[PDB]
Amino acid sequence: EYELDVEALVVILRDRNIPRNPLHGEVIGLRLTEGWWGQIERFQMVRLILQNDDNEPLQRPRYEVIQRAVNPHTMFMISGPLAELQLAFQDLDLPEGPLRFGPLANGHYVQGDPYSSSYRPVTMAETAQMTRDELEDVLNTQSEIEIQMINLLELYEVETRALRRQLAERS
Amino acid sequence: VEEYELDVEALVVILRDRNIPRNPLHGEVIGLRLTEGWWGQIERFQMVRLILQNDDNEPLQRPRYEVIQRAVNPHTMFMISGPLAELQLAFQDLDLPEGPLRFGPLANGHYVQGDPYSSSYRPVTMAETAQMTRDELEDVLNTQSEIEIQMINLLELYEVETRALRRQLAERS
Amino acid sequence: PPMTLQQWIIW
Amino acid sequence: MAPPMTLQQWIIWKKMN
Repeated sequence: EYELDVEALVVILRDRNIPRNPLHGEVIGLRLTEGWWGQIERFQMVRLILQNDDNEPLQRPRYEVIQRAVNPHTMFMISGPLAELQLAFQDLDLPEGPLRFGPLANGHYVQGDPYSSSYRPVTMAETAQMTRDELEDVLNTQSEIEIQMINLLELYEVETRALRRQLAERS
Repeated sequence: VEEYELDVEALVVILRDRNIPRNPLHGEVIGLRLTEGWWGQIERFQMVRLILQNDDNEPLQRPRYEVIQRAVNPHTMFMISGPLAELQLAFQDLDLPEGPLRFGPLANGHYVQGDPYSSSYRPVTMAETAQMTRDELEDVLNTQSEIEIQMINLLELYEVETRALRRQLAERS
Repeated sequence: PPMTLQQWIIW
Repeated sequence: MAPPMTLQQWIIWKKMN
């Protein structure tokens, strides 16, 4: 659980023209377009905490980190650079392991999907911050992603061969 | 120094079965292509040096081989292909090398379109990762990430290739 | 009673 | 020192003793 600046979050929402009004205990997905790790999209799932357990307002609001993969299609999503989102979400950083891949934390690479097109692997800056279990989970996920990528490259090579053939005989 | 036992007679059987006419020397480096093993039915690479005789060149009663931490280059080296269980008869207790070295031609992460060994390349399995240390994992991940960059570039190139090809096919109907 | 961001800000 | 050995040379040697 870390500090949450409500005022800055409101500004962040309005700048994106989002008419949404998030609640207390609201689960929000974040698409970090860039950060210290370079300029490649990463994900993090947070929860807003405005009050206590008895619903009395906290004069110092918080947000907690939920350890789950962000699903951009079924979840409320804010996108933007880390620096900008840190104005609201204080000390915000990448989540543990493959979770940082978001919709690809489970290693599901889909042809035609923009989130699969935007996916980039871990940098050596990221790995220096990871534990062994963390590093294994990332490597397992990247392996699954690669398997899909290799199958997709064979399919491409087969279709390209077939289309050049069809073009040759119809030209 | 990592040294294990070598069955010379088994190695002769293996070379002859693969129609390799020449016999390797003491201190010669052998590049091995492991076509399958415990990891899976995916191809892996290991490098070995033969030890047939001692320091005075007196023949060893029990010959050995040593594992060399270097990536195999199948283009320039003496090569033996086969399943692990067949090569374990000659090279006793043969296993995978440390880190990305197992990828052989792609231990350096140099992925190329049209390269046979790039096409044969497969990433590590869950059995492999369970056995690795932190440094191994970080090394493998570094290499596989560079291979991914290359693969992503080829995917976007194939998407443009396919698209422009379908366009020229459509205008000709 | 769950609050919104505006419901907290006017407080 | 003797020269480096081939595989067969070793096998032939082992067949001696």
